[PDB]
Amino acid sequence: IPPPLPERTPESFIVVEE
Amino acid sequence: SGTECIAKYNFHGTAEQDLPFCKGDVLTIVAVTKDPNWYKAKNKVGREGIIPANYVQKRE
Repeated sequence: IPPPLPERTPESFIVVEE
Repeated sequence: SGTECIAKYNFHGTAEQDLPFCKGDVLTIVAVTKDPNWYKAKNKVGREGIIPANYVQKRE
């Protein structure tokens, strides 16, 4: 099996104010 | 409107927030997600969704 994408975190709903 | 990424593979949709692409498709980064590799970009159609960097390449 190939390398699966990165873990799908729900925190994505939030954008870091870099 | 800044960094452009290109999809290497044809990864379908995995999350309602995520957006599928077609190898050769270009996406513009709009914001970054809690995760790195995981980034939120928009399509040329004006669509907004997250895409796995491990499935695309960032020209920038």
